[PDB]
Amino acid sequence: DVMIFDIEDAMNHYDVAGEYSNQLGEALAIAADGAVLAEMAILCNLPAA
Amino acid sequence: RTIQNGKSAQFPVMGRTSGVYLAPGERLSDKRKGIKHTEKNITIDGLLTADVMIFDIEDAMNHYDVAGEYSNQLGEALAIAADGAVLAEMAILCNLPAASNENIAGLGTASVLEVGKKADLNTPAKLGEAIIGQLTIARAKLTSNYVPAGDRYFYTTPDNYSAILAALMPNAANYAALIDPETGNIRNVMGFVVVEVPHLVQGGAGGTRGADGASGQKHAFPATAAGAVKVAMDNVVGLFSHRSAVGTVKLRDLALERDRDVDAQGDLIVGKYAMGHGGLRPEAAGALVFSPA
Amino acid sequence: GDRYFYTTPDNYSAILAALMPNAANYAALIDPETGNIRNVMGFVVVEVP
Amino acid sequence: RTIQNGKSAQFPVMGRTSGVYLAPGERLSDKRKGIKHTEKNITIDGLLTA
Amino acid sequence: RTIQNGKSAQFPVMGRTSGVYLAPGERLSDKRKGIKHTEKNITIDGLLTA
Amino acid sequence: ANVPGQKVGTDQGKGKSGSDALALFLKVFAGEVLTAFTRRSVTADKHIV
Repeated sequence: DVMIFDIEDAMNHYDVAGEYSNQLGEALAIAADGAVLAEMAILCNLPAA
Repeated sequence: RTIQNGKSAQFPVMGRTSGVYLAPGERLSDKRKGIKHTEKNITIDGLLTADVMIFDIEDAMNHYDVAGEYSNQLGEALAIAADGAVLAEMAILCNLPAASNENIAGLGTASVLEVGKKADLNTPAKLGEAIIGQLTIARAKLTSNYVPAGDRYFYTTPDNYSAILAALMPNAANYAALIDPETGNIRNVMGFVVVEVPHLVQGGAGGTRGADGASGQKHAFPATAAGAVKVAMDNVVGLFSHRSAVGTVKLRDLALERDRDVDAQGDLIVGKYAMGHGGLRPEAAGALVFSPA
Repeated sequence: GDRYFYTTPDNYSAILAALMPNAANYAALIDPETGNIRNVMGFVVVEVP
Repeated sequence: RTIQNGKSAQFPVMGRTSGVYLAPGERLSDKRKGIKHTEKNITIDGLLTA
Repeated sequence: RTIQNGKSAQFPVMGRTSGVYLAPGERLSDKRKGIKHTEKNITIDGLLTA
Repeated sequence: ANVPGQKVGTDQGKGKSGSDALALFLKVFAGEVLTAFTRRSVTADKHIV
């Protein structure tokens, strides 16, 4: 999530609402990618029994 | 880029990430943070000019035309200063202080790669091997920082361009690759494009002419290597980068003018422009240097 | 038919340095003008930062 | 090159550059240097016979 | 006055001059002076509600 | 020598230093925003879903 205030949006000289929404759906695709590669190194540390 | 009025310009910068999991019955506003911002600036330099003056009796006592050729040496004397002023800005992104070596902590820094001592590398075929060897380690530093693989360049002098053509000849290599022996050309080397520049360690323009046609210089290439200085004139071998690390701002563009003088019976020709230079991203730059003696 | 190998961009450039005209004796498996590697023993090579 | 009459020939030579910064208030006439010229000469040797 | 974005505004200031006589044969650039400049600033306070 | 003229950028008020010749000009917005480089996933289509 992200939160934007109204007074700070009137003193600014460009638009920010378009790029905040691209870093939100890209941050949720890296965790699912990095959680699969950590299930291949657990299969190698199983106990001897 | 181009502007209309003012004395500077601004470039904004931003970037971060996030992500946690929420239990049923909790509020989103108890585990919230924010993204960070910063900026960069580039300033205008001044006005740059060049001119000649011609009289009317010497233009009649002469047997070949000169007017049309004097205006071709006025437009290329102004395009070489702007070319040596940019190559001196790629060597100052690599001299940043340690405590301020990147824009936002976690985005990446600049790379300085050593080749070896100068005394040992004496043969001109003992140096091209090292130069080629260090272009596969500089290829893996631009990928760890997510730099796109579409526009990469390498700049070097014509003297070190003939030390890579000597390490791929039948007396040093086991099989043929890359070069062309009948013309002297090098193709791409690991995605890079090789460019040779006769004027590499020359800076920008100054304020006064010399006898040959002597004052404060702008954008001077650093001279002597020291504790806080990594790249200098007595170390550099080359520079590599992506086309997003250096920029230019234009206020006015090139133009020519003519005038007629009646009190002295002559003619005048002038040319001028106004520009500014600077560097933007520290994480898309690098250099190759000699190891300390 | 479906086998994969995962490594970092650092150990990926150490295999490119061992198949060069200064270490090898004949050409195989690489492209020197771009920096790519074809299949090796039926595997597929992937670099992950 | 071929000529029709005369005893010599002439080739002109020229070339020069450079530009500087102008602070507001100064004059272009106080920082002016010009482009240079020179020449080369080739003369007829004589008559060669056998 | 009214603006659209920013955190402050600017107002420039200027001076005055005077005239003089010119006899036939004299130059205008030997009797020249200048006018002066300065500036003023105003800033925004914040948001006021009820 | 030099030519007398106007100083539009120098501050010549009362009790104010005038050692800077570019004090009354403004800074402007360039027109480009430097956003971070994108990231991509690699394991999306190489296992059972």
